[PDB]
Amino acid sequence: PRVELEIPEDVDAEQDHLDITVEGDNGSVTRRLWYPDIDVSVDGDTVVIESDEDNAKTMSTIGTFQSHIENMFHGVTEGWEYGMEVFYSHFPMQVNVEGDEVVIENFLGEKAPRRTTIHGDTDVEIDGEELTVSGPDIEAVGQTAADIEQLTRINDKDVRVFQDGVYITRKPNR
Amino acid sequence: DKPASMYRDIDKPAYTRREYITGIPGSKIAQHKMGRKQKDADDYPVQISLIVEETVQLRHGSLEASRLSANRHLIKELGEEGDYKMTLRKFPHQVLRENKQDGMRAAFGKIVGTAARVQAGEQLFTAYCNVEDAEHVKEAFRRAYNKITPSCRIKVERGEELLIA
Amino acid sequence: SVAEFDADVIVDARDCIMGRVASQVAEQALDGETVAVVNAERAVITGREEQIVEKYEKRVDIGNDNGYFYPKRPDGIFKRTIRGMLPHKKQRGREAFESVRVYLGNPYDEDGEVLDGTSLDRLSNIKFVTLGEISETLGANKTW
Amino acid sequence: MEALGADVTQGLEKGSLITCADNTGARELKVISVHGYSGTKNRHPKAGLGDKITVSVTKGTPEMRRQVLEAVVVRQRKPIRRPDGTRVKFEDNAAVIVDENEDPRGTELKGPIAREVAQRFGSVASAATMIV
Amino acid sequence: PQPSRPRKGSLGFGPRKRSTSETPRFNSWPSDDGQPGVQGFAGYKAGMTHVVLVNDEPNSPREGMEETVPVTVIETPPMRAVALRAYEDTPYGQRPLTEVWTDEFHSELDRTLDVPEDHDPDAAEEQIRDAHEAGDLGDLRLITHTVPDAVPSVPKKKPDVMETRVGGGSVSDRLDHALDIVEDGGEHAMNDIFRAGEYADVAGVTKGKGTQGPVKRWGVQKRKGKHARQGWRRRIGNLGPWNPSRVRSTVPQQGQTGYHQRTELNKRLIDIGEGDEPTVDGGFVNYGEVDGPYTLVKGSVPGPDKRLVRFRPAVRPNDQPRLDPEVRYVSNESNQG
RNA sequence: GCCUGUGUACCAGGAGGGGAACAACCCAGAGAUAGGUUAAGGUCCCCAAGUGUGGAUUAAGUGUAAUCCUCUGAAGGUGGUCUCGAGCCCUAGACAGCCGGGAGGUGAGCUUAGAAGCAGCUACCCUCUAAGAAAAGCGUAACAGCUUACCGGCCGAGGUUU
RNA sequence: CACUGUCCCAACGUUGGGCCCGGUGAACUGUACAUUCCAGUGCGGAGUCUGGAGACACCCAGGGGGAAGCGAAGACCCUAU
RNA sequence: UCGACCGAGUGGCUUGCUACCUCGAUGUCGGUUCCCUCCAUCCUGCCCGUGCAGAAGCGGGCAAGGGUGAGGUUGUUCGCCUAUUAAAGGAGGUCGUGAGCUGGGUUUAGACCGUCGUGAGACAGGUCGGCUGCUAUCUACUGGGUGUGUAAUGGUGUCUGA
RNA sequence: AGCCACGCCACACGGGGUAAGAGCUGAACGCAUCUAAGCUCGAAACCCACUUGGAAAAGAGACACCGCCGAGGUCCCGCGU
Ligand SMILES: [Cl-]
Ligand SMILES: [Cl-]
Ligand SMILES: [Cl-]
Ligand SMILES: [Cl-]
Ligand SMILES: [Cl-]
Ligand SMILES: [Cl-]
Ligand SMILES: [Cl-]
Ligand SMILES: [Cl-]
Ligand SMILES: [Cl-]
Ligand SMILES: [K+]
Ligand SMILES: [Mg+2]
Ligand SMILES: [Mg+2]
Ligand SMILES: [Mg+2]
Ligand SMILES: [Mg+2]
Ligand SMILES: [Mg+2]
Ligand SMILES: [Mg+2]
Ligand SMILES: [Mg+2]
Ligand SMILES: [Mg+2]
Ligand SMILES: [Mg+2]
Ligand SMILES: [Mg+2]
Ligand SMILES: [Mg+2]
Ligand SMILES: [Mg+2]
Ligand SMILES: [Mg+2]
Ligand SMILES: [Mg+2]
Ligand SMILES: [Mg+2]
Ligand SMILES: [Mg+2]
Ligand SMILES: [Mg+2]
Ligand SMILES: [Mg+2]
Ligand SMILES: [Mg+2]
Ligand SMILES: [Mg+2]
Ligand SMILES: [Mg+2]
Ligand SMILES: [Mg+2]
Ligand SMILES: [Mg+2]
Ligand SMILES: [Mg+2]
Ligand code: NA
Ligand code: NA
Ligand code: NA
Ligand code: NA
Ligand code: NA
Ligand code: NA
Ligand code: NA
Ligand code: NA
Ligand code: NA
Ligand code: NA
Ligand code: NA
Ligand code: NA
Ligand code: NA
Ligand code: NA
Ligand code: NA
Ligand code: NA
Ligand code: NA
Ligand code: NA
Ligand code: NA
Ligand code: NA
Ligand code: NA
Ligand code: NA
Repeated sequence: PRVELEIPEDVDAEQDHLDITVEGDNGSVTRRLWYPDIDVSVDGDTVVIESDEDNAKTMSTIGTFQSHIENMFHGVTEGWEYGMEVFYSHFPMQVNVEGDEVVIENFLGEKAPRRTTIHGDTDVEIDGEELTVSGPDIEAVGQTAADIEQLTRINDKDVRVFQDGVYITRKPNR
Repeated sequence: DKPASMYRDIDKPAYTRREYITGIPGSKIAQHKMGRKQKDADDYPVQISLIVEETVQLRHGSLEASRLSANRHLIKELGEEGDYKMTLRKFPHQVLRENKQDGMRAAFGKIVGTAARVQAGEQLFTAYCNVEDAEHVKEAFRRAYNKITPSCRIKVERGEELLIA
Repeated sequence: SVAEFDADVIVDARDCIMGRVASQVAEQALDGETVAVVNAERAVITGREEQIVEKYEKRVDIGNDNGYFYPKRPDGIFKRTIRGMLPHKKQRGREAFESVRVYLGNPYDEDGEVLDGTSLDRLSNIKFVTLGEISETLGANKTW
Repeated sequence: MEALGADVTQGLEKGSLITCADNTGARELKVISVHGYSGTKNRHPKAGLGDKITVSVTKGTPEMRRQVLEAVVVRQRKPIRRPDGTRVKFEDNAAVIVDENEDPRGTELKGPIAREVAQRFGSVASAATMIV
Repeated sequence: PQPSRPRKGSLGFGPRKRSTSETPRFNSWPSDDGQPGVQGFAGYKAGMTHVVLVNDEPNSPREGMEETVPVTVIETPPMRAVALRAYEDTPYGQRPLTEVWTDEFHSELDRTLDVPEDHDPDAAEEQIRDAHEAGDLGDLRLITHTVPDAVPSVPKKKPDVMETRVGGGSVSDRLDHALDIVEDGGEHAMNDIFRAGEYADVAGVTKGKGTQGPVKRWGVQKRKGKHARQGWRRRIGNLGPWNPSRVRSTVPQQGQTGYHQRTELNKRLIDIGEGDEPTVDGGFVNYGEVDGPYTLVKGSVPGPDKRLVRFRPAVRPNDQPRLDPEVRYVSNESNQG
């Protein structure tokens, strides 16, 4: 099969080997897209994903490549944004960005800060109890958002009672 | 609870003759006729059978567990007076021995029980139901085939076109 | 090691299937040829990395006082693979085997040649591993 | 437990008979076990100064005898080493009966207690006449 | 049914055989974080005495109070770094490339080496710098040796020679730092590498016991009770099960014990002095009197008196250095009596 | 890899060629010597002969294991994947998703203090409509409130059951 | 009860050996071959068959894992007109 | 969380069956000492569920790196019991281990009791006493030497790391 | 004195890759989906780190100097880390 992705306006797409790079006003994302007998190429203003193979496993990856590229289009123009909200019951939780990591102090009264390191060009912006996580690469941003939530995970106590943590609130579309 | 691995094969001669065999235990099978006994099978649009896929011996205790777990489901679903009938067609004619209580001296076994010989492709159970209740008999049969040795096929012998579509 | 082997044949193992090369290198060495296998680290083994790695790990693991000494490094592994295709305890076999050497990278001035049937197409295959990767997993020091 | 502030060579074993130094009415104690202690194959469980031990009353008033209680070892003959390097050793081996809260069971202690036993049990130190 | 218990002795120090080198050879070196500097030193074991010390541990309830600490006195006169060796990075790992030698030699060094009469240092140095430019240069170490003639208690005039790594700084700065040291004649001191209160790893070849049995060598039990009177006292029960039918190397047996290399981690340097302060009345037994450059090591060091021991900065310290701890007292009491 | 029959061929007393080895499994019954051609079984290397040809499947190193004490793998599962059917729906726009609309008699009657689609009994009508239950499921002390049925739009090519 | 190295848990020492040297100087045992190890196979408990692995030769000391070690035509058990 | 009936299996630790190996002997049980292993995990690490508030648990997953100890009765294995413990898991290695130890039990020759027998005697019933050979040829390993090879130029010293 | 333990000293962080597991992006199947391709994490377990042995590694190694009528070594003598 063959699928054609029209590159949108003010976006450039370059393909070197199995790597594809997408540049826009919001930035640049490069991705490895590598699967047997699937060719990904830039022809003019349209990115082309094709294979001589019609089998279920091939179609799966084709559909996956399509969505990966489209997400890259969206990331370099409109950008990707995750909303997040800190909640705590008893102990006030301090959430700040220090360098390339986001740091959480006084979680559940803990003396030791919890840390996670931001992926790539992702930006974390804190305003009061709200956070926004943003960048051009949906992989990096989504993960950075996730890591923040995961960082407040508690295995040993009833989560229904102990709810403190930072949570993803808004999730991106398109 | 002796394992069926002991009894399930047809390797032995047919041993059925009660004139030459005493002390045969009673069958644990409660009834061969279930649901509505006063109603003819032919009154139903749908006929479904459980077919045995390997020639085997199924002992009477296994027949009963199987029958039970199928009929209990029908009763639970269609209701105790529910409109359907189920037949267990086979009877446990083959008498079983165990050499228990000497070793292999005078080894001919004492009489321990009974089994039904079923050839591959035969109908063990046949159920007759209304179109709406057909998935309930399929389900009863699924429970039933888990309680007997062989793999089984579930077959709709009448009114399949009426089912689903 | 650095000894300057004089080879009638220089084989490039880069993106090539190790056993298909080894089979051919074995037969040539028994035919009288002196052989250098080059870029061993970039040689390739098809299949699922996790089971492949378990096998080689098991070989590192097995042993006793008498001993089973299984190479971790890519050149060693390739060498051993070839030894398995030679009667290396017989005289003609040990001679052939000693006429073969495997190298990390390419100590020669000339590029090696790619043997027919041995080459793997990376655009057609994602399930495979490089010898270099196996060695790293085995704990080898990476000098290549 | 809290550091003793002394190195001990345990001088007692499971089965050792030692003095009960207190007014509880127990006179002789038999060591049975050592709190928090795990040994090794063939090794006799060993106890010393500052250990809490489970104990059996071999000699004393009828009502104390045969009773299985807890105690704390306040003196031993085998030397201990103090941080200045000097060694300290006592005239006998002695323990003091203690309850679940490590409060002495009796109202009075008999004879000296080692200073290090205060770093562990306050109530026992408190009831001491002399501390060395 | 048969309580378990750990095996007798460690399998990590084997095979337990005679060391091939009475001068220990460091297996590892500290990291490069610091400024360029020589990564070890050496001296001769004298004996033991003790010391009263002021507790400097911020986390001790005894902090500030006095403590008695055992100390091994080691005579640590200056050594000579007599050459600079460079290693090339190769597919087979590190290999010596070349060496830059001094022309200036201690009088006794010819008891050990064949001393260079003709060497071209600049050619070697050039070869090294070309290697660095190519990015093939993998390591920089100094060939060093001791001056036992400066230690009268030790009968030998023949120097012990050992190679010690130079770490720290950029490679270029390190190279220059190395070259500067050598050209002088290489003379350097314990002062230069180490500061009191720092942790060192001390390596040495242990006191030789010659042949010993499994009881001493491996810590196996003696035969017990009735068993001890039957004709067997110091022998193990059996050399193994019926199968595998062979004796495993893991079963404890008699053999050479002692005279092995050991590297002991995290030895606190209590003091680096000079003079007769540490020396004991009557003289260190089987050694002599110390007057000269010395190092006090907390606790014990591998080897007998007179044995060469080696220092390196700790490669895996547990604690932060507390520098220059206060020594209130050093016992000179006779070790006889 | 058991005891005890029966018919037969084999070992015993049967080489040689296969089968990793191996009494009875396969080829094969064999004077010496010599040249050929096959059998069983093999043809990537070890190892004589193919890295043979035309297709297709498998991703599990499944497998590369005729027979067997010897080579295990079962009942029961599997939107892993490939192939061949049957029915129904669909450019008069299907299937899914998203958006909009899910109305009035009316809070149906009975029961009940109140029973408002949704505790229970019975009924289950009627209008406005493109369509919307006297409510399929959460939800409330009871009403809120969230959906499902059902209709319209966006989109555009297969979908769905078996 | 007393006692104590029976034990925790082992150490050091003493005498005679052991080890090296001169002299004297046997026996047991021996189908052959034999540097083995892991697996397999085989009359089902192999240094020797098969597949691999390992293995430069000779010599000293050791404690005895294996040679179903050496020693004794099994005392148990059955069979013998 | 417990989980019947019935059905399908895996292991080779018990017991039974078979009589294939050894009767010109493969030294018993239990214990001990010393070594290696398996995982169906008792503790410890990381997890999932909970009839998970916490604390303390219960159940489950991955996981064999380390640990899993001391005592009273009994020859006992097993098991019962005590106090400790993070826990005081279970198996295999000729039911590992007598050219290592022990010799309490089974099972020689002496003797008593009970039962049986006319009796000699017997029991699988109880009980007291009742022996432990060998100088290591080969192999195996622990340690120590002498040679040869690397090398048609040796040596001293320092290193590299499969 | 020595030898000894009952005496004294020292004996890990951290990194990498994973299992169970928690997730991200993501189709097949316009939705959903931790998985199919891709990715972030995550065990006392694995690898590195650290200690010990290790030129007989038959690809039998490297460097510097000394020497080939003489470097160096053995024997000898006084001793013992
Ligand atoms: Cl090995
Ligand atoms: Cl060979
Ligand atoms: Cl692939
Ligand atoms: Cl205890
Ligand atoms: Cl013993
Ligand atoms: Cl430290
Ligand atoms: Cl014939
Ligand atoms: Cl494989
Ligand atoms: Cl014993
Ligand atoms: K026999
Ligand atoms: Mg809790
Ligand atoms: Mg014991
Ligand atoms: Mg004896
Ligand atoms: Mg003294
Ligand atoms: Mg004194
Ligand atoms: Mg015959
Ligand atoms: Mg050929
Ligand atoms: Mg397989
Ligand atoms: Mg078959
Ligand atoms: Mg066999
Ligand atoms: Mg062989
Ligand atoms: Mg006989
Ligand atoms: Mg007899
Ligand atoms: Mg024997
Ligand atoms: Mg498991
Ligand atoms: Mg283990
Ligand atoms: Mg045994
Ligand atoms: Mg055992
Ligand atoms: Mg034995
Ligand atoms: Mg014996
Ligand atoms: Mg003997
Ligand atoms: Mg006896
Ligand atoms: Mg007795
Ligand atoms: Mg007796
Ligand atoms: Na009988
Ligand atoms: Na079945
Ligand atoms: Na492969
Ligand atoms: Na190995
Ligand atoms: Na004896
Ligand atoms: Na004796
Ligand atoms: Na034996
Ligand atoms: Na014949
Ligand atoms: Na054959
Ligand atoms: Na396979
Ligand atoms: Na004694
Ligand atoms: Na032996
Ligand atoms: Na059996
Ligand atoms: Na025999
Ligand atoms: Na025994
Ligand atoms: Na474990
Ligand atoms: Na007991
Ligand atoms: Na045996
Ligand atoms: Na025994
Ligand atoms: Na014996
Ligand atoms: Na990690
Ligand atoms: Na060499």
